[PDB]
Amino acid sequence: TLSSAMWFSWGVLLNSGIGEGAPRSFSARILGMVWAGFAMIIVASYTANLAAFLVLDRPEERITGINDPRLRNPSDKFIYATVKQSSVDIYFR
Amino acid sequence: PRSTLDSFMQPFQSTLWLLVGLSVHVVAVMLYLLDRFSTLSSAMWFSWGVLLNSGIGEGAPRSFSARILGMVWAGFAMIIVASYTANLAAFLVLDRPEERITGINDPRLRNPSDKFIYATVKQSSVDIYFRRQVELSTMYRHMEKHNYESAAEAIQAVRDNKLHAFIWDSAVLEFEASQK
Amino acid sequence: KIVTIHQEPFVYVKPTMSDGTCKEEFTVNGDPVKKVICTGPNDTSPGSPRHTVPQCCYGFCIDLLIKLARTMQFTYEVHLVADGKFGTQERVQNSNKKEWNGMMGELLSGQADMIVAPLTINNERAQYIEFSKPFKYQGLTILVKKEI
Amino acid sequence: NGTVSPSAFLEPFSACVWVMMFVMLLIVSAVAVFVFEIGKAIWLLWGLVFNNSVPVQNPKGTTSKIMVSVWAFFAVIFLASYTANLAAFMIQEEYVDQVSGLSDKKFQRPNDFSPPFRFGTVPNGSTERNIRNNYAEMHAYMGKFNQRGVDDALLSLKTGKLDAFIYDAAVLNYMAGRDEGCKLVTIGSGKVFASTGYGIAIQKDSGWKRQVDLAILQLFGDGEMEELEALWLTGICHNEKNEVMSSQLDIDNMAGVFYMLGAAMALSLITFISEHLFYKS
Amino acid sequence: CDLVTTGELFFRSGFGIGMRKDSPWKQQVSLSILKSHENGFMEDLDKTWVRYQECDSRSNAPATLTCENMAGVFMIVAGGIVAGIFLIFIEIAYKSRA
Ligand SMILES: *[C@@H]1O[C@H](CO)[C@@H](O[C@@H]2O[C@H](CO)[C@@H](O)[C@H](O)[C@H]2NC(C)=O)[C@H](O)[C@H]1NC(C)=O
Repeated sequence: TLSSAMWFSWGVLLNSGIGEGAPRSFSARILGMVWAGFAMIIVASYTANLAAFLVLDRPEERITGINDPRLRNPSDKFIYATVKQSSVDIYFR
Repeated sequence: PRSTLDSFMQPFQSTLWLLVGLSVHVVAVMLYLLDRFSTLSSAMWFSWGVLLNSGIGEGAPRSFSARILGMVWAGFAMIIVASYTANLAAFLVLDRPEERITGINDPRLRNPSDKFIYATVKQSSVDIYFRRQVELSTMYRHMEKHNYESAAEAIQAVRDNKLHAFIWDSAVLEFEASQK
Repeated sequence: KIVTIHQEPFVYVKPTMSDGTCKEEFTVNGDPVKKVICTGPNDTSPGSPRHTVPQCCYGFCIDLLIKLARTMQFTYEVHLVADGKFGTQERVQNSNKKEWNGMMGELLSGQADMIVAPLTINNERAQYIEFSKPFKYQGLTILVKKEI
Repeated sequence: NGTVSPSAFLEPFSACVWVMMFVMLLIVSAVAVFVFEIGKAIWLLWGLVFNNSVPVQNPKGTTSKIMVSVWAFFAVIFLASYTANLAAFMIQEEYVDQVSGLSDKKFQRPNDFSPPFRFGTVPNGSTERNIRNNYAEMHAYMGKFNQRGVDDALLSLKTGKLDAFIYDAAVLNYMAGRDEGCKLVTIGSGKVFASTGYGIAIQKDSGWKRQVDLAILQLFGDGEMEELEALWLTGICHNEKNEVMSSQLDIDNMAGVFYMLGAAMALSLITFISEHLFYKS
Repeated sequence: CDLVTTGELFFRSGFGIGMRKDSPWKQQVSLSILKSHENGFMEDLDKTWVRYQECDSRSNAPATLTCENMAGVFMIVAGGIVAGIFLIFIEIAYKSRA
């Protein structure tokens, strides 16, 4: 229960069932109890992490359409245009 | 709000439960069959706790192919756990649909219906803004009816659901709903 | 006489294989693709030799033409516009009398009977050219690179 | 409710990753005898494949059990993989049930399915007057489902007295906008049979045609039509890019995955009597 | 796949056969084009051209996964297994001569 201990908590965080034995001291067994609790907390941590790993994609692509403020005030930043001599342009004239 | 709790019931349908339990004992009987063809009650014990994943821990299936049967079984158990997970995803994110009230351009307000009732104070400076314009002319035409004397009364009225909506100046109302 | 312009969704312009020959290919739906010869220059650049060869063409609009054919049976020849554009109004560099260029132009001048094209339907052209019911419904849009 | 998520979205979280799970799993099986100096490996790392099940004792090998720690990190990581799979259930709603097409099959043969299916339109439908040319049997069978008035028809759909309804895209769009709650929508993106439109026809053989033509032409000239739909066609509902959601965790499809389980157990019976037959010689 | 349609849709518009001034051909043509839209001829035209979808839809996607991550994790796993053979022999010697 010396090296086998660190064995026990290491595998505990692994939750893989090494399974040698347990802490004898009741209060200390409560220490490891809270420990394994925090391990579950680390698992859940990986869960919420995964939530970040999936939902909530990046921000807007702009291009909201003809009312886009972007297009409303031309900037050297973005360039939006059409065909030379476009019926489209004829609508724009 | 209409979203909360429902506990062990929420994250499934009764039929699914019938599948889990009934088919669970079924595949258990299949395991016992794999035992007696070529650990009897202890088997159904083993798969039952397997779906429980609680570590009953008596023993294991001897037949290698059958042990693969239970292998896929426990796999489907993990699948049931994940099932509870996605279930929980439904139990949290993706709330109900829109509350309408998108503002003065709400199509709802654009075409008055006996359905929703939105109005303001009788003789309201608000109304004074609504008086001379081309656009609301329909609206102002529709809004004489249910207008009230004191906005507080309106608060009471929608608060009794006798109103769909009320028109006033914002800050006051921010204070109001901020209160209730 | 029918005229058009190379346009991605509809007109497809490739040379003949040897001469006047268009490689016969099927569809993903297995259809025996109908195609026909088409005349227009391969230049697209301004200020370059305008000499014209019939290359091959196929496409949506082309199909619609054939539909006219089995509907109204008559001979037809198909060509593109002198330029690489549709058209706009304008005047001469001097004296400014109202003029036109483009498919509209060859039409008003009379260089062709028919314009087959994703034709914008405006107010102005109808003050000159006749219209049909629409054979498609399109509208304006904008395009940009997808998000990395 | 839905939607069409038969537990294989987890495979979208993995796909060939599973193949790697088999192969590399066998690699670990080789690691058992490797760090040792059979099926024990299977029940062991496959034990890691999820929460422990097989009671089988861990290998006493120190370095061996260290490898067990390797497949342990692999395991918890995999549980995470399924976490993000459930995430794939969070978003990713097809929101597609009966949507097929005007000429499509599911509506082609009414008697085909088991539960009675019914759809149709109002009499004298211009749209319907096309539908007769669309297919004859359609008008024939839908004759019994004809209905008088649009509103009570809608109320019969919400109530369920009818499955779906046939009409022009007009009231589909506008009516689609206005409802107490947001529920109904047309099938698909708005793919419309009989491409057509509203206009104003007049006394035939006039000249006023070209005039009014140029007129509403100019109406798109100012683009005032924008203002026009703005005062009318503007919807509250839809914006179907959002996939909405469901609840109750009601899955017949995932139960289908359970059927994949049971059927796999049948395969286990096959190979079971097979290996039983291998016991002769 | 590189590009995406704009957000809204505006300037309601359409396509019809270009023909000059006044010639009887107008009526015949358009009448015929209704004579198509009456049936799936046009939709058939999609099937001939528009229908074929070379890439997925506009999306932005909910999600999807391919073997990249799992390649890294499983990578540290297997390289750790070989590491377990190396250190396995090492500690095997240590305890053997201990
Ligand atoms: C659709 O049109 C038909 C006729 O084309 C209408 O049929 C009439 O219906 C009324 C009452 O339903 C009868 O009194 C007449 O005798 C019918 N006439 C014929 C010629 O059938 C029918 O009513 C129309 N649809 C609706 C909803 O009114």
